[PDB]
Amino acid sequence: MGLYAKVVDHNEVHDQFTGKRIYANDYNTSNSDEKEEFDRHFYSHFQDSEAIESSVSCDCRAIEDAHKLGVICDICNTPVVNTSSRPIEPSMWVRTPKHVRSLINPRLIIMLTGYLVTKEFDFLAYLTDTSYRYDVESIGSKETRRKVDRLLHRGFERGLNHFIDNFNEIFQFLLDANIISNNKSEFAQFVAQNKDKLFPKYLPVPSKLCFVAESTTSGTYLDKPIEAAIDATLTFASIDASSVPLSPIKAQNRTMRGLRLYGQFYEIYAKSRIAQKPGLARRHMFGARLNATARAVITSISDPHDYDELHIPWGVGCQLLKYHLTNKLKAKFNMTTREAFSFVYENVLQYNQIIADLFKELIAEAAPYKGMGCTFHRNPTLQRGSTQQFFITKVKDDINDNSISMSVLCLKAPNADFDGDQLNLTLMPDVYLTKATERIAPHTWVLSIDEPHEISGNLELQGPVVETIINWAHEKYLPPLEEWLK
Amino acid sequence: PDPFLIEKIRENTPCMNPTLANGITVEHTMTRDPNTGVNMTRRYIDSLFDISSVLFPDGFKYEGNRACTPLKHFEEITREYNAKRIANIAPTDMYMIDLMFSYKGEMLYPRPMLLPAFKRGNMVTINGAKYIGSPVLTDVGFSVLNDSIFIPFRRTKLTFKQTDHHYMCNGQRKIMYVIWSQIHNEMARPHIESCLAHYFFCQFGVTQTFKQWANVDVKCNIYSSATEMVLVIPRHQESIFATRLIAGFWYVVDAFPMRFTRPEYVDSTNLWRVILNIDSHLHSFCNSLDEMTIEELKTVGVNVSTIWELLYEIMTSLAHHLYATDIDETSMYGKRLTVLHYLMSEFNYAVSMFGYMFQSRRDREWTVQELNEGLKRSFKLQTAIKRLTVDHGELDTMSNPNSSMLIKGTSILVTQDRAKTAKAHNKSLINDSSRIIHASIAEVGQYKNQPKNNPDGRGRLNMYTKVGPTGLVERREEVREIIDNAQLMFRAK
Amino acid sequence: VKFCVEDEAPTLANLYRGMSSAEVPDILQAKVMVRRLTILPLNDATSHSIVSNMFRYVKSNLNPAERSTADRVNDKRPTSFIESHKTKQRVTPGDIVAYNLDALDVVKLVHKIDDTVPVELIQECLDCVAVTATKDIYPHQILLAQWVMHKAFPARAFSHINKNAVNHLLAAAQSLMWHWGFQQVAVFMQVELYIQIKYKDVMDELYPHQRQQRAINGVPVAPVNIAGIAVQSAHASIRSSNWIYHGPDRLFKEAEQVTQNKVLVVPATIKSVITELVIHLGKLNQ
Amino acid sequence: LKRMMPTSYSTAVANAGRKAFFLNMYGDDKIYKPFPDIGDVIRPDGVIFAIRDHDDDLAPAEMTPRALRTLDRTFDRAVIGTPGAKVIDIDIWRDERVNPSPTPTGMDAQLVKYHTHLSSYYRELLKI
Amino acid sequence: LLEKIGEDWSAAASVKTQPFGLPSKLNNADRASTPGRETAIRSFGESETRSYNCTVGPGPTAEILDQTNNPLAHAAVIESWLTAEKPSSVPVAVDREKIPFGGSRPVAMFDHLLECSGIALEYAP
RNA sequence: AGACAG
DNA sequence: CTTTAGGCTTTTGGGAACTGTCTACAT
DNA sequence: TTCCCAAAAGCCTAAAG
Ligand SMILES: [Zn+2]
Repeated sequence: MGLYAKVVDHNEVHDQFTGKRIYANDYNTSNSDEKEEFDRHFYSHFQDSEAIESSVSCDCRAIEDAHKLGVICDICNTPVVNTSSRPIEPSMWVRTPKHVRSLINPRLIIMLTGYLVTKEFDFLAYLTDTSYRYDVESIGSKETRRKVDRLLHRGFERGLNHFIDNFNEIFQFLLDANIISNNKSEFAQFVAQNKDKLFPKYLPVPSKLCFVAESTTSGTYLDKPIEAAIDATLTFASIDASSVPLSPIKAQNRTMRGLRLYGQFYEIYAKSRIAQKPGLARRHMFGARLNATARAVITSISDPHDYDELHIPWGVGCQLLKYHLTNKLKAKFNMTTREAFSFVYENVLQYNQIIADLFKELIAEAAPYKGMGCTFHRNPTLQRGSTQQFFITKVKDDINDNSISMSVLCLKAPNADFDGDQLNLTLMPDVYLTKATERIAPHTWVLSIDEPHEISGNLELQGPVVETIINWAHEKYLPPLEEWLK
Repeated sequence: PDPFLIEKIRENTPCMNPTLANGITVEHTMTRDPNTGVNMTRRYIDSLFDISSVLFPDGFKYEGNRACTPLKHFEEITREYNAKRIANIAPTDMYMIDLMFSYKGEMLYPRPMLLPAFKRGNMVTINGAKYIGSPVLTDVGFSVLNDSIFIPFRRTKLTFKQTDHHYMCNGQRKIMYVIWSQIHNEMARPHIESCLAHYFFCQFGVTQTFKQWANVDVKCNIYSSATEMVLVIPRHQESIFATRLIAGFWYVVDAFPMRFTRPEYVDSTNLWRVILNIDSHLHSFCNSLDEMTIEELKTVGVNVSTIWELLYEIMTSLAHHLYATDIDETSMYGKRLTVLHYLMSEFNYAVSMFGYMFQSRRDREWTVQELNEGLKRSFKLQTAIKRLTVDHGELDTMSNPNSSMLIKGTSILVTQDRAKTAKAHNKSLINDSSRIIHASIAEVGQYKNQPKNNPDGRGRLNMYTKVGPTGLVERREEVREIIDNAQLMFRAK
Repeated sequence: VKFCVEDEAPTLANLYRGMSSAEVPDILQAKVMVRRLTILPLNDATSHSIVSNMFRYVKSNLNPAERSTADRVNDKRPTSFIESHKTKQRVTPGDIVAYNLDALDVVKLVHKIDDTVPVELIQECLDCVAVTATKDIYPHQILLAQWVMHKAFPARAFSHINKNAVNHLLAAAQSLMWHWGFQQVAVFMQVELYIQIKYKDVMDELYPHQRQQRAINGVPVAPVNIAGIAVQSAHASIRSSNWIYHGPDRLFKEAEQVTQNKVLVVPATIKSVITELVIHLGKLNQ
Repeated sequence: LKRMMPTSYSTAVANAGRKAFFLNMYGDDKIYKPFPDIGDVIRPDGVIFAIRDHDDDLAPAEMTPRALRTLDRTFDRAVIGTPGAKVIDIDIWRDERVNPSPTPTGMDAQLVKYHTHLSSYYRELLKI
Repeated sequence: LLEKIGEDWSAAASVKTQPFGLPSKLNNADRASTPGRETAIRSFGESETRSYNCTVGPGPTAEILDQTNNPLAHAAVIESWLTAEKPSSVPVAVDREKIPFGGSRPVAMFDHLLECSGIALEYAP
């Protein structure tokens, strides 16, 4: 049915939080205590380049225990949740100052920045805040100069409250003459349908995990886009951190400055930390760094076997089937789990009969299958046969064999040759996943995807076998038919 | 094996070059004179300071440099620096010198510095990591590229390109090449480019330029624009250089001429500068020629003594390399195997910047305190080393699982573009007339030795290459014969 | 101034402181014014112026740084952006899941510590856990359970496992203490909030690795056993507050400490019992 | 393949100070040996160092003689090389100007041994 | 003989996780601490997830990526491995009723970041 | 972003 | 006659293979 | 670095009050 974007009413999100709501307006900063509290709420800190030991902790690094789950820390008034499973919620909130009508939706700001903001002139800035300096004669363009002249002749008030209150007429004027000049129907319909959601009272400042500061020798590493966001929040702080209270015009100007900083931050972050080749959407949202996965050089078995048969070696079998071996050790022998891990890790680089028997019994207990179902990947993934299902059948007793006996027949489906190439192996942790992967099993690439009734050329026998068959069948071991009859 | 067989194999086998097999970087960096015990790096530093000494305020003599005692080396490496005597425990093969200046016979604070201290086989250890130092195959005085004459200076990396332009002579249209060169880095009505004749007219008057650089006169045969002003030249005193000047003049005038009202102002200088007023840039361009460039140009076959002589030679004698070049970018003969100029790029830049920012302040009296502050802010401990592992592409990481330095260690060459490596570029190396087959590879470099760095033969170094003093690639005569024939076939049509 | 611042640029540084930017300017202015213015012167111339111075101053302041070296802001340039920071976790989550599923049983772990433990004590401790799991777990309980159960369950896992696993391990440790004869400490296992010459010699023999100490006024001082300071920490934690006993009635009667008021009075000679428990653990381990 | 056996030289680096202390993996109850001597052979399970975080409150749990020999795969830091690999040499660096020595008494025998030999070597170099 | 002799095999039943829950790379000290490498191989890239989404329904592929991305799902997988009479041939690895979809860290981060901008991707009604 | 492996 | 719409030509900017290993990094 | 290719700018030409 599709997947479209929907404008979110920040007021509804603010009302549905129902927790500890702390606002960024009330950080006067300029002193150690408030700056440190702001750095605790913001600025996810990593003090040293070392692996942390707190699996479960509060916002503060004081409750290092994990049994205290859901306990509200008195220092922070925040419950203790798993660090890895920490909910991703807006770190702070920003409300309208005492002399500002409301806040403009950052999506609306970004949408209006594409058209209103121009190199020669900033239409949105001129329309919203008063402390904007411009020279009409300095406009080096003609279309922009005409747009500026028309806007000046129309004569709107340059206050944020006026812009918010009379947004309908201002937006209609922006539509009318030349100011956007394109996508008028869609943008007008969008404004007409979602008018109420474009001016929320409250605005969320994103999660602590969004912003990372890593302190180490030679300083504190940060990112570039985060900077913009920081400024935005700081701007709202400066709205209330004033010795002399600001006039309503100054408050509107500072609010617009903060909102523009937010819009620039979101635009830059979407362009850089999502859109780029390394990022979030194209790097983690569509697969990254599986668990229960191995990678090894493919050395195979030239023996009578099955095509859906794989031979994972001793070290790969021990590390990959770590918890299977732990379960077998605990079930059979009176061994604690610590002793199980010690035994398994101790006997990765060494051979014994017990763990080999455990592998054999695991593969046997995988009853309605040749072994343990798994997926095997060759890079780059071009064809259907680049990824194929196999069944693990035996860990190799030779510790020196860091090899993977994939079938000879399934070699041609990828471009796999035994010239020193490492391929990837993912262990299927479920029967449902094995049944799902059965659609990626090798018997799916037998029939050619480019010929109506022909078996794909990937099933052709390899070189040595074909040459053996030739030297056997095409031999003159009998006289011709006439001489044979006579 | 039969010892006599091995003896006969040795007799019937040409030996390699001990200059190249043991490490050419070793010879060009860590070789001591017998008369005085001084490394090649120390002598290079002295040469650089002696070149830059023209910019001293009459008394700031550069005495030289000494070798620092390991007592002082350790004391200087590990300083207090806010109550933390920080020391970096690592092999970090280095050695310390100290540069000493003198002012009116009295010593200043010596400035210590660190230097790589190459080992045999082009091997260094920096911060505990083993690096290989490869030479860079550089053009001696200037390179000729696809359509360009590329000349590097101590500061700038200039390129001389050319285009075509039209002018009317005796009422008939004629076409001449205009040679231009962008020099104002901030630079990056029809859009045109900074012609060399434009620089001539910006410095000297048009009539002055013509009289000084040719036996040609100017009025205001007849030369005129295409699509006002009239330049009349004596019927018999004509030259290609004068025609090129005319073409450049009309190239700069035809598109602009809203600032040309009275043609006599063309004989001035401020008008031309306005057309191009960064007099600091103009003065830097005028005094932008140094001794090393002059020596290299003399070696190549040019007689430059002033940058304007260089522009005249390019406009008249070296312009032949821009349209139909006798030499070719594809070859590798007549090239240097430079090591120091790329290793000490950081130090060269630091010395240049020190000299320029020291002369540009004032010409008044200099106090010892201010001189010491400038030396402290200019010549630090790791001036020439902070960027060795990140900014220099000639220092690679050693990953040789062999006892032989020839196969991977000592037989690596690096092209200039790959030598900088700060660009992080990929020219795709296919649509390039630079990477064409040439017989030079067979004598310089190793064909059939094709790493993914340079899949052609220029990536590695032929170990039998005849290289004379100062790292100039000489040509062995005998094989040259065969090589010559091969080259003809490579250009068979 | 513004312008210056613007111019310048701024740077870052500024921012550083915081602040914002705006404021610054104012402051510056104031310063210037114051310072310057015042112073110056014016016148013168010379011186210067014023313016210048213022311017220077403013420038210076603005620046400062320059001046112044540290505490400066540097914008790192980030084989992706989320995994661009080198900060890992010390423990694999699968190990923690395995330790949870392990600590969910008590009979096996208890027999791993001591084969000669009646199952009736285990059943009583589990029945008491069924009521005690509502309340909170306090540091002395965790410390004692870590001490008693390390031949079968790792100590550090107590800081990663869930609350039910900790309660079951407390039950197992209490059963082990009750069987061994240290009933007083066993009483202090499932609870709600509300060194002599011979001991020193034996503990030094059992724990030959002792913490070195600073020389006082130049003259070097003898080292102090780390087990001794651990015992002191446990003693202080137990004497920190008063307690309400939630455990087996038989153990409470055997403890020889009965109070009409619903308070668990700490015996005067409890540090000696803890020292005896640590000595027994040391003898069992080596 | 026996005729073609490559020789692999590897270096394992471990730091033990106030953060952690070496365990006992090559010595009995009487003799404490954190790592193999020069010319010694790594365990059948290639394990060296296995350093454990230093905590005083866990003294009667992770500092008993059995707990020092026993290696917990999680919560401990070992460096795992090829088993059966002969040790070529050992380089020891010691910061000797800390008044409270972080390593408790008893587990600094081979460390002090090799450090004394290296100190004599470098002192003789400096004297020359 | 050549280099690339092997010994770089990286089998890992479970990999240590960043504070922002996702498997990470191995630093030198933490990569030289396991018998054989314990790297989390990126066997599901864009091309691999393309092939999976097309050959198999997007459901199972999303389930695999949810088991990898969401730490709770991976913990459930390991718990199913450990708490089964047959560690091989587990009927269902993650009980989706107990652990619903949508808990994957990258997707939650993306949705929250969009919501901070005022937008959210949702299915058409 | 440089090299290497496929 | 004056004031904007329409379509063609310039200029600018994002983007350019997959997996794994290793290497670089304070003054 | 250099080639691809789309999207916004900018420009001459043309139609209605
Ligand atoms: Zn807290």
